[PDB]
Amino acid sequence: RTEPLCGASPLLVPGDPYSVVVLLQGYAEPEGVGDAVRADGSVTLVLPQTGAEAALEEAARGPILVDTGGPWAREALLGALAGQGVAPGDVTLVVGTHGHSDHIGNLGLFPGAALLVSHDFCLPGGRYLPHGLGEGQPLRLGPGLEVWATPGHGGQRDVSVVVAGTALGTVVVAGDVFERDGDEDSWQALSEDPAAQERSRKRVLVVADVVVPGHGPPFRVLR
Amino acid sequence: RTEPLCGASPLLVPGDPYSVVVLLQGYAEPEGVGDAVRADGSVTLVLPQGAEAALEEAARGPILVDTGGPWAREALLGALAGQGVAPGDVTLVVGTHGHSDHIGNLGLFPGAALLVSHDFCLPGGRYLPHGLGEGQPLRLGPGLEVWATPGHGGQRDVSVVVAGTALGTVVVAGDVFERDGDEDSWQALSEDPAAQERSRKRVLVVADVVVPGHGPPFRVL
Ligand SMILES: [Fe+3]
Ligand SMILES: [Fe+3]
Ligand SMILES: [Fe+3]
Ligand SMILES: [Fe+3]
Repeated sequence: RTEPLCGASPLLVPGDPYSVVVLLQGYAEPEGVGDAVRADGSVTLVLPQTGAEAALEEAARGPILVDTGGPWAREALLGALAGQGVAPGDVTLVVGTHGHSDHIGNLGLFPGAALLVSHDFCLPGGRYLPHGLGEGQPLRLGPGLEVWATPGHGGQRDVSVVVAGTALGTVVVAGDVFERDGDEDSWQALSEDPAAQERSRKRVLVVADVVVPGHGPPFRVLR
Repeated sequence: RTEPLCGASPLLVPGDPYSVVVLLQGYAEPEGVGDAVRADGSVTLVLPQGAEAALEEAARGPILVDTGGPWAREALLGALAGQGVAPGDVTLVVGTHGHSDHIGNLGLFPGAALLVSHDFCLPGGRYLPHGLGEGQPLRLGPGLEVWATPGHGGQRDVSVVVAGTALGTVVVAGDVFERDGDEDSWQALSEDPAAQERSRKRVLVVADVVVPGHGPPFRVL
């Protein structure tokens, strides 16, 4: 069973060593007539408490942003960050779950951050460092903090961020692996590779107590 | 065969009704030791002299094809200004695929329509559906088309084809071509080598000039 996670906005999930704050909740709204959709992706902040393998671990010692929204969301992102006491210049790592325009629209706000966009990792300045991310080999960012390969939606190189040890248990920031709570009958049409995405969805639901989907509010996973 | 395209920088290909200017030439440089690579994507400006209608309207002003990584912001702004273009003047941004060194500065152009891979949205994030496919290009204008060129980034990569320039047909190919002479290097970087080879052949049939993702433009002879 799953229930949308209600509570004070922005949704803050305290934890140790990492807290998670959903800065902007995603949406995807159809229109009264025609087939257009107004949408934007969720943006999540992972906050540490108060070759490529080592660089990732170092870049994760500061604020980590998971997705950035579309370009139109720039002022709202800046405001949300400020609300958490974080200047754009303070962000040390940006993770882009996949390369769609409503998820990676504001990378340029963070020229001082390391960037992990899908499976490509670079230091600030565009020095790309190879690594071995795969479905059987997650990337360790820190204690109880990992990047998973969760292919399917955007293609074979989508990633998710898994945050263990919060007050609500394990939070998975899943990109569009999940569209929203109750997307059981809608996600397949949006998917590049439904078979892969199904494997990824099942994998996430084994570990997650909370899922932050790409286009809706976070939800709890019950057992 | 192919040959590097020589001339004055920035590389300007005049034409009618569209001119093409390579604002920033991409590169991907290995290091003296270890396996790291410093890279950035080519950025091209196409200048005029439901979704189908929106696309034609958005292509009536300056069109940017890719944007470079986030570290390239000031260089991109400078190059645009050198062409008399303010960022606010750009009416359409085309992202060939979603890698960080191609779509790193989308946020500079909030007033532009965006076509990143197969997703088209008006400014503000209103996404409009369309029928782009390998057998169904999107028409932007006279002799200006977006092609579906899958392979490198995945199944939804796109390329911009500009007919009628002084040098003939210019294809802005994203990473469909890494660089002139990439014959034995592109495969390792490809998410679907079968699709990418299909796309490379398609492009080479029509192109007189290719702007690849990580090198200078080259002529096709
Ligand atoms: Fe999305
Ligand atoms: Fe998506
Ligand atoms: Fe590239
Ligand atoms: Fe690429």
